[PDB]
Amino acid sequence: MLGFLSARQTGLEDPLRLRRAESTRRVLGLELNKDRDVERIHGGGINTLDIEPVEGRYMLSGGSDGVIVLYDLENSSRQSYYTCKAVCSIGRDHPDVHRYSVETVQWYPHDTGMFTSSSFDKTLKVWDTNTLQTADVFNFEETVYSHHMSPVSTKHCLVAVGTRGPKVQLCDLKSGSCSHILQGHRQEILAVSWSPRYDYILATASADSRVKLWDVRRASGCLITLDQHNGKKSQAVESANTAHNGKVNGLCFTSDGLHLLTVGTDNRMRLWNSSNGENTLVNYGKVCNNSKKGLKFTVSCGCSSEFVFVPYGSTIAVYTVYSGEQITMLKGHYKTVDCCVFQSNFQELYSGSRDCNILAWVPSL
Amino acid sequence: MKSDVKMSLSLPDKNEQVLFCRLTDEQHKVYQNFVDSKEVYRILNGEMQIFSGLIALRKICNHPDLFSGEEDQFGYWKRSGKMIVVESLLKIWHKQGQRVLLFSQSRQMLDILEVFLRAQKYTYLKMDGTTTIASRQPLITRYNEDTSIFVFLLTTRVGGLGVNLTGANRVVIYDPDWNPSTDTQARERAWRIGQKKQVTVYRLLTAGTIEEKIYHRQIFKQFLTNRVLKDPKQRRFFKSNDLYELFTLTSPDPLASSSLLAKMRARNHL
Repeated sequence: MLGFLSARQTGLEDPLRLRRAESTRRVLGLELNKDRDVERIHGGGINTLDIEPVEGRYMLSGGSDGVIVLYDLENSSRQSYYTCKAVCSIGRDHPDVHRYSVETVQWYPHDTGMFTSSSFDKTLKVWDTNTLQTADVFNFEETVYSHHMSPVSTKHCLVAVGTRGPKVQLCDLKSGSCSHILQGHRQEILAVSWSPRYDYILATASADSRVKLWDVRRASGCLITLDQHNGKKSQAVESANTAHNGKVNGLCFTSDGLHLLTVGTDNRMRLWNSSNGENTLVNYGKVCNNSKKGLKFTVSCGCSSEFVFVPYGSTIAVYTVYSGEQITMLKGHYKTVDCCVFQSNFQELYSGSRDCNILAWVPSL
Repeated sequence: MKSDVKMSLSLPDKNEQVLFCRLTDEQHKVYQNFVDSKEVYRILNGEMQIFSGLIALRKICNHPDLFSGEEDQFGYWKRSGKMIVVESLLKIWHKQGQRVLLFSQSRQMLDILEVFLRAQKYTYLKMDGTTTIASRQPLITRYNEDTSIFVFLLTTRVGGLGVNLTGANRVVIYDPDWNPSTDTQARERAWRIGQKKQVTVYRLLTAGTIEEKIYHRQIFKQFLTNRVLKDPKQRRFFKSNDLYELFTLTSPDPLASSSLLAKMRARNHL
């Protein structure tokens, strides 16, 4: 490394090199920090975590018990050891607490003043962070498996919601219009994700093994259906063009938004070109999931090489996105792992699990 | 709408007078009898379809064509009050050298109107679903091109719907409908671009009869359309409860998440 410092200092390399390379080096060194803890507040498993996109200071966390906890990730104490204390919490006594498991929780991109959370009580509630009161409640006729607000839309403020119904609901937070539906799936929608590149592209994955990308502006159905083989097994599309051979319970666009990673219960992950949904044939090997609900996984950002961190049973498996090489499997949870979220500032990973723990993985040295 | 463009388009004056016609003696008698008839009573009991009753009532209010009664042949003007009013209006307007546009929801009544206009010296041109389609646009063009043709009988279903009738000046809606849009487009045939002369709309209605209740229906509909097209602050239609008592005769005499949350709180405060 001192070579890296000397290269930065002399302008041999752009300073971008040392960031990105050092960021990567940090990611490869992720290790369970016992020099950092997250305060236990969930009585039930953590289904979801979300670090705020601006300033990355606060994390939301949704539990199987229905509570939403709001954690502060900055070490405000002077010690080197700290516990990420829980700022607020939608507890059992809140009048608005969810009744059943919170399945997704998301900071409003663009501003930390409002977050949204959806549950198995069939509601997507929008919250004022400051007063911690709901500002809006959308009711759905079927249990919500995931939602997602666009990380990029300065223009629209749609929330895509996937329920057990076969239809994707778009909920407009600007005047509250929960009527719009995308129709074309056939079984529950286990994962939705807006594109980080394009304002109005949404990808939705369903238990029917199909993943569709939609231009929600468009009035004409899906843009693309991802097909495992790219056409080697080609049929008039009524049942073919499955992304997976099981349920597809996870989606994640890569950072720059040029590829889509889907995980499904055939124990595979695939990487897809998000422009024409073609399959890049990245291998990745066998990725165990048997989650019956959405599997929340992330990608890294701002490294030399992009990584994807996928819950693999009771561990987080780290893979290199574009080559498939499994970097490592981070082993520190006790029960299955439900969600991992990446802190892009410091290359830290937080992962929740059914054992009611949120473990921080920070680079060593 | 034609209010955000009127100053930028310069249309002429428009009027929407309504005339509450009074049912004549024979007309009154037939109506009073049929409301008291066992058939209406059975319809009120729901034993058969209501539509039959509504047809009958509308016919009665429209002309006593339930029963026909020299110079008292079928379709006699003096037998029905609305026809008397039409006589007076067409008289004054023909004296005004003005082109009239008379609409009727019915087609056979358009025939009785036709024979009437024979009985008068009013030169008309009639246009309904039975008039050939190929003769349709040339008929419209003919009426619009010359002022010789005075009145223009029209069934509202083909008479509405995109035809341009700027030639006519005066419009009278002779017969109400359950659909406000029908009469609206009917009256709007004249007051279009190219109408270089003032136009007034007369809605002829029978006070206290079925037609007033149909009027109430189409008002309530119009308010419902207004509540969702022009502005949601519509005033509640307080005049009627709108029940099945319409069989009676009662003649006269990035957003920064605080703009969002503010908007949300506004909507959910209601």
